[PDB]
Amino acid sequence: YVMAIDQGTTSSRAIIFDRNGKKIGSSQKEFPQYFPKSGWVEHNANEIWNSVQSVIAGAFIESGIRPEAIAGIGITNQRETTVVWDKTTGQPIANAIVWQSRQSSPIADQLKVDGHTEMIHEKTGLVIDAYFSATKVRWLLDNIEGAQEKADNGELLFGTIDSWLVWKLTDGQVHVTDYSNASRTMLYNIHKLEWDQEILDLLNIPSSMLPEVKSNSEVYGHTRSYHFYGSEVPIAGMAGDQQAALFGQMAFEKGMIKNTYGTGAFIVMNTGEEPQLSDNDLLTTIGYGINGKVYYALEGSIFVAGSAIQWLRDGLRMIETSPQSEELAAKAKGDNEVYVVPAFTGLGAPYWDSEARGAVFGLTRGTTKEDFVRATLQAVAYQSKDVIDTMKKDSGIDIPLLKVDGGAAKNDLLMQFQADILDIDVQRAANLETTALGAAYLAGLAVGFWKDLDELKSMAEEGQMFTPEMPAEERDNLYEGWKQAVA
Amino acid sequence: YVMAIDQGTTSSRAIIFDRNGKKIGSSQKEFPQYFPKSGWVEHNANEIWNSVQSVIAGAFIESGIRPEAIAGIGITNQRETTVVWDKTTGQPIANAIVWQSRQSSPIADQLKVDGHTEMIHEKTGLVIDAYFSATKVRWLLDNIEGAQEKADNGELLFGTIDSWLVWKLTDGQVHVTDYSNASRTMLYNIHKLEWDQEILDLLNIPSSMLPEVKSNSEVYGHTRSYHFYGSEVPIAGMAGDQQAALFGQMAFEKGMIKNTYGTGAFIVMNTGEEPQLSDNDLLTTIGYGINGKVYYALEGSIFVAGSAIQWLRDGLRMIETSPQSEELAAKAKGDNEVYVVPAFTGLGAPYWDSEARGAVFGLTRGTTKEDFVRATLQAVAYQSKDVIDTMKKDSGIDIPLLKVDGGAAKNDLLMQFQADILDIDVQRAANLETTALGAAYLAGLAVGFWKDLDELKSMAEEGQMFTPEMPAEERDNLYEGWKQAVA
Repeated sequence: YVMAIDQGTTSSRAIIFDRNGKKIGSSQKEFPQYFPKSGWVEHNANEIWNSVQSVIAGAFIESGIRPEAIAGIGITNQRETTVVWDKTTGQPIANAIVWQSRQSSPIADQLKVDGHTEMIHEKTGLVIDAYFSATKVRWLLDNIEGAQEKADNGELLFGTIDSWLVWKLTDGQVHVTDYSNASRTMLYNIHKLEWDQEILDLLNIPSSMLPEVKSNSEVYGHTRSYHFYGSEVPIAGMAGDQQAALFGQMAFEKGMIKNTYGTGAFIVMNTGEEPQLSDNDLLTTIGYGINGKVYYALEGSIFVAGSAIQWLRDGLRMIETSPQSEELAAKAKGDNEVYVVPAFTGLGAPYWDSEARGAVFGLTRGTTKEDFVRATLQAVAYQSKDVIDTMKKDSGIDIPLLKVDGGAAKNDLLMQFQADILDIDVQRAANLETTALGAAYLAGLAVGFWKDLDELKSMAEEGQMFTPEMPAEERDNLYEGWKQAVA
Repeated sequence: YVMAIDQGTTSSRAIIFDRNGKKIGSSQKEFPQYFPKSGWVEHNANEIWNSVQSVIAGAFIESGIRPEAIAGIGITNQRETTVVWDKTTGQPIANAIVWQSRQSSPIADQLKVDGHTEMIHEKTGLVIDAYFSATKVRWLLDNIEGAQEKADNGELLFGTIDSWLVWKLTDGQVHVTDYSNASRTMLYNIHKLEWDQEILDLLNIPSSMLPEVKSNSEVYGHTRSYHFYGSEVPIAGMAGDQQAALFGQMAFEKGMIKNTYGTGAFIVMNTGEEPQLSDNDLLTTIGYGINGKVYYALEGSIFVAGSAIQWLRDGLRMIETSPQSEELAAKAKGDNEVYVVPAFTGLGAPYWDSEARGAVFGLTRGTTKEDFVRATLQAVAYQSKDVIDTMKKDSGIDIPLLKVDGGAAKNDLLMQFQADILDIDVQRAANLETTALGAAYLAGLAVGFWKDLDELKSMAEEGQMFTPEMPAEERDNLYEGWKQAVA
């Protein structure tokens, strides 16, 4: 079978996808997110492992076949979260920073300033955007537990979620990572995919606790046991949610583009083997195509998206449930200038805002009780529009009927109020969570389970496009709001 | 460190142990008691299982350290609960008909009035009641289409709740059923300690694929390949939880009684070496003491006596948010003529006869429409009396010393109510859900560790014996009302 497991940020979803693109489980658990002072959000490794176990072994709902035929494992874990654990005492005495809280601003700003600030960006593409894993580490391993000297002798070996789940999965393993997530961690690099020492040696310790990385289909078993081969069933995938979605959605050819609006609005393309970067405030990333090999591509720079939606329900309830967007909200015309950019800690986009926390905007009396709700629906799609519109202006590659998916993306209406200004169609792949399948496939590419990428092509469904509407000759009229009331 | 866990009830939490003997509280994990309809509680096993999955390994997070310095892990689970698989294939024939169920009654027609039941009173020591695991199995057996052919071939397999918990852990190479579930399982004659092949012939039931009488007090796990594990991991057996509670307290000496609640009302105690078949309703089940051997005991528990939060919340939505129970449903008076007899799906209790439909009856006039809180609460005492009193009157020797260690009553009302209503102060403890606690102390004895007991109970600081008070002598009023309002 295929154990297409997902993780989002904590939202443990996905199950044992029964080979032929089918389902047999209802794994959906969103653990209680915490919001400390200001925006110092960070869920302890405890919450990570406790939830992961529920999906891993828990995925056995209907198709509970023993290790004798499961396989096809492809962990679609989260990404950028740098967790730690104490090897000597054997018990983790700390928390885990999250990729959605710019709690790094306190310190990172005093070190950049001079030339080296742009140094990384003007050449690579990425930029030290505070919450970028490595940068966050410069604070973590200091205030929490006084033992600087101990940090020299390993002590609390650091590593991303990948290096975490694997390490303490069953017990015994090596600090592994993967290319896809690697670049994001900033310790590695897109134009390197290897362990860049030199600069990194500035994180209090000279790269002492260096995580390992994996290249292609890391189809591998474990170190659990106790003199017996147990909880040592095969595996792969081991990649970030958004990264798995990238190649998973049949993206194995030129010009293949997608979209996945959920906790984050990440769009990735397929530029063959060209590590390029869009000088217009855009980042860099990797991709896949043709045969089982790593390609290169660009992405969209977003901090968060579906956070605004998860926010009100756990505060300004009102409507109780978030899916209301599909129901009592449709005939409500549209947002109407209230562009509430999901700014919990910083904004994101080409503008970043390393100090701006919170962004109400849309100062209009319309903001009554049930008003705030639809604001996010509109905003998220438009947030995608921000990078989309600017992208064509440089690359020149026009975007066709792109593929879209995601838990939050389930709102049919979201597709309509998005493609509008772009004047084109979109097609949602016949699969609510196609993301899980991507990383999952990377297990069969070893034991001769899967021949090669060229096979799935014959089975697809693209008859899910929305009919273009006549009313639109003005579109950018709203667009102007992006160039107003925000700075 | 050491690990002991519960399963079923309402919350399959996990309670991890530490150095010497310390419990790091309970984690907070819960999953609804999934049920189809009516008394046909075909409760999905995988549902309650998913919660248990993290409980197996993820729960370790409390103590911090993982499976690399552990001991015997004792398991307590809801008894009965038949579950049938496809030999080694995870895909069940249907699902699990849990301990709380009644649907075999109308089927047992061609059995009860056939004379071949009188011996059951001396052999297994039972009476005519649908509340018997074996009957539920025989029910499902004589229910599924063409299941007869599927039987002989070797496709379907006989089993109960005891297997699954271990099954998924073993790797699927285990089919156990601890002797503890005998008696309740009609086809598990206590006088024989083994399955009764006799009746099987009546329905042409194979005497082949039957579970194995396993252990509870020590490691085990399960084998697939020779030696191996297969995700096996050292397990430390299983046992019916609201039976095991008998051992959770020193109900060994002739002068100590206990009381389990769990989800409703479960009273049981060790009787002695020889089958004391005292015609008084209470049936005979397996029980032991210092010497972990097969001995005799009396029991005749009830499905539930008044599941407050459950029905009040998910049923009437009166208390809304669970905390609100003790918060409001225990302050200014209560009950008043109200006599609600628990018997939604099944009856149980000395009534036995399912025909006695229990529900809300003795309602007073002038009661505001929104009047439902002190129902189940007050009702508990009335039913608990019908089971605890019978036990005392059976033996003759009335014992004032009733201590509770079955949790459930988180609302202090029971202590500050149930006590004076019967004058005997039902004494509490610190750790409410002692049922799970007593699980790890079992496995330890075999491994020496604590050697026996003596000091181990140095944490049973009950504070003070709640002194019985004068304002209680008036309760017989409603008692002589209850002994009439029910038919």
